[PDB]
Amino acid sequence: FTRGVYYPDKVFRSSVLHSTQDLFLPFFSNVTWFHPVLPFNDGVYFASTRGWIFGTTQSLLIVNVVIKVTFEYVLREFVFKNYFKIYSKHTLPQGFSALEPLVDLITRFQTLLAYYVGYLQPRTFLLKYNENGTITDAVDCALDPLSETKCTLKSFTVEKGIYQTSNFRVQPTESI
Amino acid sequence: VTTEILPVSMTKTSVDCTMYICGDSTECSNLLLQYGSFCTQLNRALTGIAVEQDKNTQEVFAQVKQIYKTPPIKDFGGFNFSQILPDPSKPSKRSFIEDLLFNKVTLIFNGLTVLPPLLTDEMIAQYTSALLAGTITSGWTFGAGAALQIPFAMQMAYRFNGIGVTQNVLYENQKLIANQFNSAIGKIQDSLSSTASALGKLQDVVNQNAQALNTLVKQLSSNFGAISSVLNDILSRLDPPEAEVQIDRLITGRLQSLQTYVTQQLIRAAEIRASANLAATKMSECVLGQSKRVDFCGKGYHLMSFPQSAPHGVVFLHV
Amino acid sequence: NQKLIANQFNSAIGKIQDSLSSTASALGKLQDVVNQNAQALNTLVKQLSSNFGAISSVLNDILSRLDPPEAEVQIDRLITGRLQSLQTYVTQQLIRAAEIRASANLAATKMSECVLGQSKRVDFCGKGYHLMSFPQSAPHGVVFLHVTYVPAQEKNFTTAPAICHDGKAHFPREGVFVSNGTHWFVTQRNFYEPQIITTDNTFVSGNCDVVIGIVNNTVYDPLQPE
Amino acid sequence: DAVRDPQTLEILDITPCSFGGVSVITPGTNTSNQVAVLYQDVNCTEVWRVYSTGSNVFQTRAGCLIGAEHVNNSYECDIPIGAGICASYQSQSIIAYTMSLGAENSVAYSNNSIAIPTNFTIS
Ligand SMILES: *[C@@H]1O[C@H](CO)[C@@H](O[C@@H]2O[C@H](CO)[C@@H](O)[C@H](O)[C@H]2NC(C)=O)[C@H](O)[C@H]1NC(C)=O
Ligand SMILES: *[C@@H]1O[C@H](CO)[C@@H](O[C@@H]2O[C@H](CO)[C@@H](O)[C@H](O)[C@H]2NC(C)=O)[C@H](O)[C@H]1NC(C)=O
Ligand SMILES: *[C@@H]1O[C@H](CO)[C@@H](O[C@@H]2O[C@H](CO)[C@@H](O)[C@H](O)[C@H]2NC(C)=O)[C@H](O)[C@H]1NC(C)=O
Ligand SMILES: *[C@@H]1O[C@H](CO)[C@@H](O[C@@H]2O[C@H](CO)[C@@H](O)[C@H](O)[C@H]2NC(C)=O)[C@H](O)[C@H]1NC(C)=O
Ligand SMILES: *[C@@H]1O[C@H](CO)[C@@H](O[C@@H]2O[C@H](CO)[C@@H](O)[C@H](O)[C@H]2NC(C)=O)[C@H](O)[C@H]1NC(C)=O
Ligand SMILES: *[C@@H]1O[C@H](CO)[C@@H](O)[C@H](O)[C@H]1NC(C)=O
Ligand SMILES: *[C@@H]1O[C@H](CO)[C@@H](O)[C@H](O)[C@H]1NC(C)=O
Ligand SMILES: *[C@@H]1O[C@H](CO)[C@@H](O)[C@H](O)[C@H]1NC(C)=O
Ligand SMILES: *[C@@H]1O[C@H](CO)[C@@H](O)[C@H](O)[C@H]1NC(C)=O
Repeated sequence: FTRGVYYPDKVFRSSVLHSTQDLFLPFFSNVTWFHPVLPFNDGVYFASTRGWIFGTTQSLLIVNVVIKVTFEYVLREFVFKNYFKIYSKHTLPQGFSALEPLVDLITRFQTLLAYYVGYLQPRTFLLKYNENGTITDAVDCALDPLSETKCTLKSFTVEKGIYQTSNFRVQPTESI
Repeated sequence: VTTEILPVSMTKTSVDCTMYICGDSTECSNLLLQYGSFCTQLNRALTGIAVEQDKNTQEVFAQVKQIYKTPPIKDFGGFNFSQILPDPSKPSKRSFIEDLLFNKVTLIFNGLTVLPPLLTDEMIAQYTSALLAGTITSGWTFGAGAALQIPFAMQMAYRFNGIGVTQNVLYENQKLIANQFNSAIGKIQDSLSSTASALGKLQDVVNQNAQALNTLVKQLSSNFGAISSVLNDILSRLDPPEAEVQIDRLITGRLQSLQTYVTQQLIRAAEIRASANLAATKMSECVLGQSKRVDFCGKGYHLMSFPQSAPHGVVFLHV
Repeated sequence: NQKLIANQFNSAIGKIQDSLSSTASALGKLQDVVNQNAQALNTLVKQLSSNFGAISSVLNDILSRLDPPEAEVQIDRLITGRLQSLQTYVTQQLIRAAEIRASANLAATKMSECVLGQSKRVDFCGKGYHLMSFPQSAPHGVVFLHVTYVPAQEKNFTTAPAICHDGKAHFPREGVFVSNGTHWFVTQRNFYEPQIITTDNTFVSGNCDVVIGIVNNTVYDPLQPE
Repeated sequence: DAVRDPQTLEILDITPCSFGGVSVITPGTNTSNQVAVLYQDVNCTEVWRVYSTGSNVFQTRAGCLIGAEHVNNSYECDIPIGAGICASYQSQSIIAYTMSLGAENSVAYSNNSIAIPTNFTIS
C-alpha cells in the first residue's frame, strides 16, 4: 500500500516539504508473494515474514554476520538499491514508517533459507519532515489527479476550487 | 439622448511557458530547470488576470437578485421602448440596438490559448433586460428593496420634480415630451445603423490585445546571437556540449520576451479595473437612481438612463 | 416609533456581533494582501538556491575552489540571475501599491461622505436609504458599519395624477393621490399615511381637459365657518 | 505547414498533435476525495483510462468534463467552469449544471396601480 520510503539524502532538514525526484517504489503497486529465479530491473524492495545471494551468474553475498564480495565486513524491511546502498528498518499491514539507512558501498538475485519483491520506478515524491527530523508522510505525484494537485499546491490539504495542474499530448507513435 | 461607451473586460489569455520557450525538447526543459520558479510566477500572474476579468463583468452586471419581466400590455403613456426591449423572433435575448452594436465591432499554437468567459452574451442580455424591465415598471424603488409598481407618467412627473421643475409641466406637455423622446431614440438608431464608427474605445482594446500577441509570436523567429531560431536544427546539427551554449541564448531571449509581455499585460489590466469600477458606479448612480452630480450622467439636467450590452463593454443611453 | 427603531437597531448590532463571533470567515479581502506579500517574499527567498547556469548556488564554495581568473565568469551569472529576480519583485510591488492606494483613496472618500455626513449617492454607503455609518479599525484596513432604511410590507392601491373639482386641476405639493376603492387620500411616498385632500396640500394649475387620467373628487376648503 | 514528398512528388499537409490542458475540480479534502478532470477543448473522442473513457462524460464549450453527472437543474454557482457551466458537490457525488441568474418575478404593472409600503426595517 505505502511501502518503500527512505531518507533520500544525508542532510538534516526539519518541518519542510521537500520534493525529491528519485527512484522509488510506486504506491499501490503489485508485488509477488513467495512462501528462485528473481531478475533485477533497476532496484528491488525486499521484506520478510537469513541473508541474500546476488550477482549475474561477481557474486555479492550476505549471510547470518559476514560478507563475501573483494570486500568483507563483520517483519524486517530492506531496500536494495543499486550505487549499491542498503536501507533497513524493522519493528504487510496498512502501516507506514521511514526506513533509516544502515550501510553503504547484477541482473538477478536469490535468497538463503516467505518474502516479497518490489521494483523501483522513476518517480517524484513530496516528503513531510517533522520536529524531530523524521519522515511521517509522502505523496506520489503520478498516482491520481488529487495527489498531483497536492504536488502542485505543495500542501497536503486542498481547498475547494479548480486548479490547472499539467498538460497532455499524444506521443509520436512511430518514426519515419 | 446621448451615448456613452465604457470598456468592462478583455480577453483571457493563457500561456504554456515550457512549450513556448522550448516545446518537445526534454534536454531544453531540463535547462529551464536551472532558473528556479519563473513559469509558475508567469502562470500565477496570468491566472490572476483571468479571474480578475470575470470579477469585473460580475460586479458590473449582476446587480439584481430577481429577473424582472416586462408586461404584455405596453401602454406606457405614449413612450415607445421597442427598439431597446428584447425581441423574440431572434434566437437570443438580444435587441435591435444591441444587434447593431454587436455588428459594429468586427475584429474578434505555441501555448497561446484563449479561455471563454463565465457569463455568456445571452446571460448578460438577460441581466440588461431585467434592469430595463425593473426600471420601466418600478422607478428607482427596485434598487433599495422590493420593486413597487407605479405608472410611467407619474414616475416621469416626479423625475421632473427632482430638477427644479414642477410636474404640471409634464402633465400639460406629455405628448410633446413623448414625441421628442421617440425622435431622439430614432436619431440614435439612425446614427448607429449608418456607417459612422463610434465604438472606437472598444476597438482600441481589441487592437492593443492583438498587437501584443502578434509581437509575442513574431519573437520566435529571432536567433538572439545563436546559429538558428529553430531548436530541432541545433539539436540535429550539434553534439550536446556544444548545443548547450546555443540553447541557453534562445532560452534567455524567450524568457525576456515572456517577461515583457506579462508586465505590459499587468499594467494594461490595471486600467481595465478602473474603467469597470467607473462603469459599476455609473450603473448604480445613473440607472438605479437619479444623479445630482454635474456632467456625470449625461450633459444637462439628468432624468434617467438605460443600459445596453456591448462586446467587452457597456453602453449607457442618458436621457 | 422611536422604541421600535431602537430595538431593531440593537437586534441588528447583536446579529453583526453573532456573525463575527461565529467561525464565519469574512476578512478575506484583508487576508489576501498578507498572503500575496508573504508569497512574494517566499519566492524571492527561494530564488537564492538556483545556480542560473553556474557550477553552484553558493558563493563561498566557488571562491574557495576557483582562482579569480575564472571565478568571475561563474560569479557574473549569479549576479545577473539575482538582479533579474530583484527587478521582478520590485516591479510587482510597484504594481500592487497603486491598487492599495486606490483602495485607500476610496476608503478616505467613504470616511468623508458616509461618516461625516449623509450621502445621496445610490449604493455608495450601503444598500438601501443611507442614514449613518460607524468606523471600526482592522489590521491594515478599516471596517464600515452602514445603517440603512429598508421598506417592507407594501400594499396595492389605485392612483391618479390630478383632481378636477371646479373645472380646475389639482396637483399635490408632495406625495401621491391614492384610493382604497371608495375614498381618495393624499399620502407621502415612502410611508403609508393617508390624509384628507384640502386646499393646503394641493395646488391648482389650469383646467381639467388636458391631463390624461384626471379623476373627479371634492377638495375640502378648511375655512368652512367663516 | 506543407511539404513536398521527395519521391512521389506529393503535396502533403502538416498539423500538430492534440495539445490540451488539464484542470482538476475538487472539493476540500475535509469533505471528499473524488475529483473531476477537465480536458481543454478536445471534444471527448481523442482522450489514466478511468479518466479517459467510461461513464460521466459531458461536452462543454470549454472542453471535455469527465467524472461529473450532468443534471437538468439550475442552482447558484459553486465552482465555475466556463461558458455558463458550474459544478458542485452533492449518496454524495459531483454534479454539473447550468447556473441560474436569480429567481423569477413579474411586476404587476398597469396604468393606474401603485404600491405604497406600510412598515420598515432598520438594517
Ligand atoms: C414603436 O415604434 C415602432 C417603430 O420602431 C413601431 O413599429 C411599427 O409598427 C407598425 C405596425 O404597428 C409597422 O407597420 C411598422 O413597420 C413598424 N415600424 C417599423 C420601423 O418597423 C411601433 O408601432 C411603435 N409603438 C407604438 C405603440 O406605436
Ligand atoms: C377606505 O377608507 C375610509 C376612511 O374613512 C373608510 O371609511 C370608514 O370606514 C369605517 C369602517 O371601519 C367606518 O366606520 C367609517 O364611518 C368610514 N368613514 C367614511 C367617511 O366613510 C372606508 O371603509 C375604506 N374602504 C375600504 C374598502 O377599506
Ligand atoms: C367629471 O365631472 C365633470 C363635471 O361634473 C363631468 O363633465 C360633464 O359631465 C356632464 C354630466 O356627466 C356632461 O353632461 C358634460 O358633457 C361633461 N362635460 C365635459 C366637458 O365632459 C365629467 O364627465 C366627469 N368625469 C367623469 C369621468 O365622470
Ligand atoms: C398587487 O396586485 C397584483 C395584481 O393582482 C398582485 O399580483 C398578482 O399575484 C397573484 C398571486 O397570488 C397572481 O396570481 C396574479 O397573476 C398577479 N397579478 C398580476 C397582474 O400579475 C400582487 O400580488 C399584489 N401585491 C400586493 C402586495 O398586494
Ligand atoms: C412593523 O414590523 C415590526 C417587525 O419588525 C412589527 O413589530 C412587531 O409587532 C409584533 C406584533 O404582534 C410584536 O409581537 C413584535 O414584538 C414586534 N417586533 C418588535 C421588534 O418590536 C410591527 O408591529 C410592524 N408594524 C405594523 C404597523 O405592522
Ligand atoms: C519528537 O520526539 C519527542 C521525544 O523524543 C516526542 O515527545 C515528540 O512527540 C516527537 N515529535 C514528533 C513530531 O514526532
Ligand atoms: C388604462 O388602460 C385601460 C385599458 O386597460 C384604459 O381603458 C384606460 O383608459 C387607461 N387609462 C388611462 C388614464 O389612459
Ligand atoms: C465535436 O463532437 C460532436 C459530437 O461528438 C460533433 O458533432 C462535432 O462536429 C465535433 N466538433 C469538432 C470540431 O470536431
Ligand atoms: C435532461 O433533459 C433532456 C431533455 O432535453 C433529457 O433527454 C435527459 O434525459 C434529461 N436528463 C436528466 C438527468 O434528467
